Amino acid sequence: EGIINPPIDELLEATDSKYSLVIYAAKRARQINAYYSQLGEGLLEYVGPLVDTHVHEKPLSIALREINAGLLTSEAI
Amino acid sequence: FLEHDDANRALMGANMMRQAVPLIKSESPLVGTGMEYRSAADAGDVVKAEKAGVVQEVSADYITTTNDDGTYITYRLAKFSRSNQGTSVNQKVIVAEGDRIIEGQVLADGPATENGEMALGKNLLVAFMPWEGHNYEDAIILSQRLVQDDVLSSIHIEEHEVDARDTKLGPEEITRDIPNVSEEVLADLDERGIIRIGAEVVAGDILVGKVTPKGETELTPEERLLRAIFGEKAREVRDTSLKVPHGEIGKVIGVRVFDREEGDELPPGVNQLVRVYVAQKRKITDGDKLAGRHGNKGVISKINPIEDMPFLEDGTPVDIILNPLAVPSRMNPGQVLEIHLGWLASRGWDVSGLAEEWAQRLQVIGADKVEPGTNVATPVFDGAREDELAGLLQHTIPNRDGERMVLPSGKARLFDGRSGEPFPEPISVGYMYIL
Amino acid sequence: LIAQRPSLTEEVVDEFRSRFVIEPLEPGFGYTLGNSLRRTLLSSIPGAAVTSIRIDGVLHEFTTVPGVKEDVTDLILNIKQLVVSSEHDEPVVMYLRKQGPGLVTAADIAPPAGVEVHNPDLVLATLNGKGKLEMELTVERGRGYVSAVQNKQVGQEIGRIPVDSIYSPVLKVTYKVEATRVEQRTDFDKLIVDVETKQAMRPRDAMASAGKTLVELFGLARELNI
Amino acid sequence: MLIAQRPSLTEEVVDEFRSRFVIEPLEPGFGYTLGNSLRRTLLSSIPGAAVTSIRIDGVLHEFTTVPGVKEDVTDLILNIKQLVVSSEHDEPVVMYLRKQGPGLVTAADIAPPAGVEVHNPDLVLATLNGKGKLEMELTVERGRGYVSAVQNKQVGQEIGRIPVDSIYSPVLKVTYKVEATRVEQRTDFDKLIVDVETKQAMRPRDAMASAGKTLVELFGLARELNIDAEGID
Amino acid sequence: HKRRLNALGPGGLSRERAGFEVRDVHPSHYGRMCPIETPEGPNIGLIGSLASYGRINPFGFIETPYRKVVEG
Amino acid sequence: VLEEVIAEHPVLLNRAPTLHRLGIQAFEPQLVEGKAIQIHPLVCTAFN
Amino acid sequence: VLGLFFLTTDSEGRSPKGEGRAFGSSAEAIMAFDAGDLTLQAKIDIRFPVGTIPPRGFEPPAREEGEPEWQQGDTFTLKTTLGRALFNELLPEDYPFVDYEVGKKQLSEIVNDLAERYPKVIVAATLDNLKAAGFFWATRSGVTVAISDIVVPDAKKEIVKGYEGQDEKVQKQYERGLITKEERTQELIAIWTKATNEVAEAMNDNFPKTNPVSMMVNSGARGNMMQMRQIAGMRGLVSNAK
RNA sequence: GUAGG
Repeated sequence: EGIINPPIDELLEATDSKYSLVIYAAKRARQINAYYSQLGEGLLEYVGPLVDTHVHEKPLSIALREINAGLLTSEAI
Repeated sequence: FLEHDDANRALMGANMMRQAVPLIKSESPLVGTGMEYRSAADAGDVVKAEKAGVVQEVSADYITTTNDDGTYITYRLAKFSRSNQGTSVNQKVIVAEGDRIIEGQVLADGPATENGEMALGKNLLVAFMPWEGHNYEDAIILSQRLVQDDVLSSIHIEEHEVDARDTKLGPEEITRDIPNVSEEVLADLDERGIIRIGAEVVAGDILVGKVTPKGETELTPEERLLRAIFGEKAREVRDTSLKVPHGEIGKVIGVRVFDREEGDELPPGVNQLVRVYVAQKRKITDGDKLAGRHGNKGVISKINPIEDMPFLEDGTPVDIILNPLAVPSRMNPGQVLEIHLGWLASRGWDVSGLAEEWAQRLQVIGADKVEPGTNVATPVFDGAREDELAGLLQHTIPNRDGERMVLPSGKARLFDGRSGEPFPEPISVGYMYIL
Repeated sequence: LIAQRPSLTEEVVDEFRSRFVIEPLEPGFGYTLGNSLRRTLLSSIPGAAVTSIRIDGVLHEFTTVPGVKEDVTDLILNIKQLVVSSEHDEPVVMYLRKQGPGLVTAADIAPPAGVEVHNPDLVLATLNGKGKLEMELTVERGRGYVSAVQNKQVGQEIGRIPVDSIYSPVLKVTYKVEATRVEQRTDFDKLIVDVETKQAMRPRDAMASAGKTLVELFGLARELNI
Repeated sequence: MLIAQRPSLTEEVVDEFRSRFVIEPLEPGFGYTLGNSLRRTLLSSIPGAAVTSIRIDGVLHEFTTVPGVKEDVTDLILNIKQLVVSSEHDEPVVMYLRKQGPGLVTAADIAPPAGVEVHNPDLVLATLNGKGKLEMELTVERGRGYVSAVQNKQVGQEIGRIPVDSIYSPVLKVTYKVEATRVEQRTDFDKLIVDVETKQAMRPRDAMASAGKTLVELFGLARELNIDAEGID
Repeated sequence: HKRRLNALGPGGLSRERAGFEVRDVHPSHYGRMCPIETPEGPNIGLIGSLASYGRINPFGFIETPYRKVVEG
Repeated sequence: VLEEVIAEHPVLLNRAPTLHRLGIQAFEPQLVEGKAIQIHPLVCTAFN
Repeated sequence: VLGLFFLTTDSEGRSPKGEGRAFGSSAEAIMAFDAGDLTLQAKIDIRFPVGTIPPRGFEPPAREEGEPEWQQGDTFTLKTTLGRALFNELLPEDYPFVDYEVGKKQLSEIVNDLAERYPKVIVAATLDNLKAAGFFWATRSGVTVAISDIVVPDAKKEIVKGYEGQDEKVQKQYERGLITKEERTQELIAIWTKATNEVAEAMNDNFPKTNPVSMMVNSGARGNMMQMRQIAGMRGLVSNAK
């Protein structure tokens, strides 16, 4: 229920950088936001929010919550 | 008490007295140098008589006087005329009907004046104590009694004008018939198209209805379809009416109209000019700046209810709270002295036959017997010493039940307002002039 | 150990100022009780006040009436502290009228049945021979202080102007505690509360109202559990 | 006139002795009166019982040492006042203790008399080295609030006996905080949060019920002046 | 505003022409220029109010009164 | 609706001199009456 | 910081009523404080339930027993003030005890330690608790400023008039031309520097530590002693123009 | 231009 709701230290350890974390969370939030703006064309490449969702919310909070739960992953090209 | 203050703080204090704003009702200082009267009379704002006669009729709009020679003079008092900076210039009337007059006597106050004596602010009760962190780093806490009694309230008048300019395509028209608007917005507008007097306005309202002669219109296909379906006509004239600016409220008090074809002359091209006044009464609220005479200034930070204020032993609340941490650091000890003397001016002092050094000095000066509420004058460098203040504190008149609420040290016991228990030690309290 | 329930007694020092004593309170208990009583006796009390007016031949509160030596804003400031007692829940109407040289006063006001003004000596303004004053007053009831802006309910009547109003009749309440004469280590305290209130109502009534509010709210705190 | 929304006390439990209680939105400026009065009354008004004097066999008041026990007298006074009792005799009563041999005498080794009970028996009281030699006798009496230890001449009557600080309040501490809330577009509403930490003897809610009844009586005392009505819900 | 003396203007000490020496007070500004009130902003000391008892000389200098003391 | 929407969205408060990188700091907003920002005392000394 | 310093202050900050007693735990301490017998500044014996890490320097000392005892994580009694107990309750439970004045430097030191050794959210929470407690106890402190709060030293007039006499003698011996003007100015500088230093020392000795100003200058809240010197002592040498 | 920072 706050910006600081997920403590930062756990996010940092998994990511290994203070900048890699922001880029990776931001990419995930972009994907979720575009999914919520799909409005029904139903592209298969897109995926939904793994963790439950509130009636009103911002995609970045959900993204950071997944990072803290650690269900996602990243791989630099 | 200028000698006590530092140089920098007196510099700031003098620089600030020029920025005060007049209030709805003014009151002269209980503690202050004796020169304010001259600096008020010599200033042009007051309205002083020029003959030594007798007043016959007194009314707010005008005062009529007659001299013994036979000359009848009637002075016009300005009411709510916008000042240069945008504040009211109201003038009150002092002289009664049958009172005599000597030449030069003040007959009416200007803005920020009372009985001809300068008054840029009001005299509040004040105590020095930190309070929950709402007065941290110079901030100020004060009762809601100020908001309730209009003690700190100021009128403000905004004037805005529009010109019915003529252009190449044709002349502009100020009229009630505005295009492409609802009927309700044009509710207060007169048939001529000028808003009525006394009709309250808000952001986005319409004051005067002006319409452009014409613009070259090349309507878009969507607009054409919508109009055809709805059966409306996109007429060439366009609305360019003056609206109240965003974030501005007020009640219209006056409107003035000048016309070309009439005898009045305007600059070339313009056919009509209309200027509208909107006047509101701003009360003291959160965020408004406040300051005293000794360079102590801060923004309001919280207007707590009347009961939450730490109330003195008899039950009087303290109207304003000031951080003490500022005083030794800022090196302006005078404000403290003033406060004690301020208290002394509120409840008068009786000193007769005491025979001490300060007692004799007061007796010879004449400042020996005083009733509550009477002002006191401490010239800038001939001001009262500390022995006199201490002696007077020791001999203040009993206010109630034959007791003195302030200790000889100059402090008093303050009960908490919220919790309810008394505070551990007495606190310093007294009256201070705030602008 | 010793069980002693609170007992109240009253005393009058002036007509509208009084002192009330509650002796057997516990240690460190007189101050809290007094502060609670003061806060509730100043915050919430029913009362009546004027809430909007209407001058003939005036469109805003900034203008000046002919015949008076005080403008409309000064008259608002003078009428704001007028104290009125009203029994009707719905709003009621008063009318002021004065002509000729003299001084308009609260005593001059025409009282409708069931509404009264309690400070007749108050002077509202003064008039000369040429002058004339005619005014309407809407009187309502409530508690506390309500601003003119919240009061304003009518855009259309340009002549009507709202005024901020202060319904509550209380002036100031101050409490003091002492040490009981009883020979105990607890050193029980005797609370004594001095209350002084405006001319609207007797303090006794106001304190009874305060008690009603406090007991209702404490019962609300109590009943819901168990 | 009527308050826009009525309050409603409710309970949150975090532990069997600690508890927190919230009042639903209340009129502006009414949180602090309630909070402070509730704190004070819970801390003092609620009655109870506890020891009032302790007596050690073969020890003088100036003699702070007690033979046969590794622990001193000061920590012993701390431990005994830390213990809780439950009595209703309304007059002084004597409780006894006589244990020997090495080991650890706890609050499970107590033998209260009729009408007096020790709710918790798990307090460790004294660790014994060598022969226990432990013999104590103390006095218990009901009381109100808190009374600091004060001399009562009993030392002259018996040198061993000394006063001990007594805690008749069944609650240990009360901490109340008021916080703002937003309701119907308006932020001038306050929620009172009272945190009661009492001991395991009494459930906190019962203590608050007793406190509320006491305050209700004490303020309904004011109604005797006259009858007036105030808008509620 | 009426009494203030301004050093800024045409053919005079401009804003950027200021130095440390001109701004500071001088032993001669006694009874002719109040040393306390001046704008506290960047233009510090380039504006100043006239003293309380000050008066103008026909040439343009400022005089101040002094009481005459003789033989103690 | 506004009170609903502002939350979980940071706003960067900033002071004019901004001598060092603590001049701009993010906060979680919160509605309040009046017309003056409210700031946390502890961070005040960092901005100067 | 004024509130915190008023909290963890050595005795004599007021009249230490009811000092020297032993209390079962902090809870009983606050109940006694509410009763009004105890004072926030008074050395008393306090127990602590399990989980309270003892002072850093208390690690070597321990209680007296014939069996191994680990007071790093169990019961132990200390001699301290009630305010010290409250202040330690503000800090996290894992943080060891502190039994000295906090002022401004020591508070900065413990804050640096917390920021070093703890995650961020805990640090923020403790900073907020410190803020609230400090504001409350600063309110309770009752510091003020009044006519009698600032008192000039009594010895000032005697010493300064003696130095005036010496200066007058040097002026007299200059009136005869025995000493040059430049040299006379040079020695006046020296003598008056001595005089102002001496009056500064006397003023420093006079003022107690319970005076409101001494509290807010010593604690590191706000102020420096030169401003106090020229508020209560003679301002002294002032640079002329240029 | 002049105020406030």
